[PDB]
Amino acid sequence: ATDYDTFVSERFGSIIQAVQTFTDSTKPGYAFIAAKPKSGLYLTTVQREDIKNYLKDYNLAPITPSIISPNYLFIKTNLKVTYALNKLQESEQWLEGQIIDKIDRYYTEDVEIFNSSFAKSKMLTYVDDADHSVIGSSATIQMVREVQNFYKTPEAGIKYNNQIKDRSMESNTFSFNSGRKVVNPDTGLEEDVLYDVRIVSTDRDSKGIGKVIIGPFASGDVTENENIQPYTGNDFNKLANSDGRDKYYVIGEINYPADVIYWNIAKINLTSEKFEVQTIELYSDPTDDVIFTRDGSLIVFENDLRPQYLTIDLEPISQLEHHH
Amino acid sequence: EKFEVQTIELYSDPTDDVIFTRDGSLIVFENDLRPQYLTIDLEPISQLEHHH
Amino acid sequence: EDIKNYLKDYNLAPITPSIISPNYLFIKTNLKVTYALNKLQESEQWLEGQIIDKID
Repeated sequence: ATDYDTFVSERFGSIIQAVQTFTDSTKPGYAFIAAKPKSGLYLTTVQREDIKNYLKDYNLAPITPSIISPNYLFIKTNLKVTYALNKLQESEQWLEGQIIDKIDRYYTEDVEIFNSSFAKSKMLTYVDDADHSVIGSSATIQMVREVQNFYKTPEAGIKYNNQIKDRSMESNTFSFNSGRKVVNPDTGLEEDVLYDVRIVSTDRDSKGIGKVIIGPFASGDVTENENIQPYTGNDFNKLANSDGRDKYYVIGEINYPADVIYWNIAKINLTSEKFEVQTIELYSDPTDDVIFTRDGSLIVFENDLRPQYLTIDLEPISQLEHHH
Repeated sequence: EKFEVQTIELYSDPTDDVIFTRDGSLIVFENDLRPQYLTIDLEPISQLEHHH
Repeated sequence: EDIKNYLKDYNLAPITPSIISPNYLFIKTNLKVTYALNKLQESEQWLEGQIIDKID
């Protein structure tokens, strides 16, 4: 870690706020250094080529350390703060600002650091701490791993470094392109029907394993031969429809206890071409309210840039027959 | 007569992230004399990096 | 288990080195020492001790 990270952390301390090295058991030979810009999220490919070009500075001929951006774990927070009407001078809009700062001040200080961790109980005491009028808060978290490629998990897998619950793992939705014509003079003569779809996990087996299955289809546009046939279990979360779509299929699988997640859309004869996205986001409920980082993973609150991962509900109180 | 007891306990869980006491009501914590109203389950954690 | 638990101390997540006891090769020795009566003060039992130390 610090053996080489620190140096770098000297010649570049004006940008990078977090640097640590690690190996991949598997990508033998390769040493990577994750670095987080103090100034946001991803170092720029120019900022990255400069930093790599101090590798020559310190003479090493062997292929030498790949710099790269950190594997972020995000907390989708659903915050609720109840406050006293009397004791609150400015706008609700102000108050939010006042606390959404506190959250960040906790993250920067105690969390946004390698192998340091997020404790929901701590940041809530930060929230409480934001005004002299913030009587008490509560909070509900999710974990977000932002997936680089939707089509197949890495060679190795995707892991949260944390225990999730059953059926918990679920990506967002991405358009699948069937291939049929719609024949609609509204928009010409042909739209190419494309219905949303997601990738969810099902319940632990006898032995700790689930199945990573992929959202609703219309019989025809997925070819089934004995082997590859519709999944049947109802041990997962189906999604809102308006269409006659209820045929989910099975790729990869979740090892709940070892938290590893592998899937590969290929397991059903569907080329990347068929989906109009390239990136997705995987969510899942933690088991605990204390969540952890490990090799090159970093937990981070970047809220003016990932605002989708915080929501604040306030509850103004006076006196009082009622706060819900 | 058909009931062994005299006193019982009435549990509800609030919608309140804040519980209000009020008239003659009083929120108290007497663990010694009311230990039943507190269970602590600890959990120990492995150390992280010790190496540098 | 103590010694293995410095493996965490120095951070490595991969399954990391198994400590274990050495594969011993032993020499069954059948020793014979001939000594001079005159020049030996203490017991034979002593002498043995004296040499069984030297071996070690």
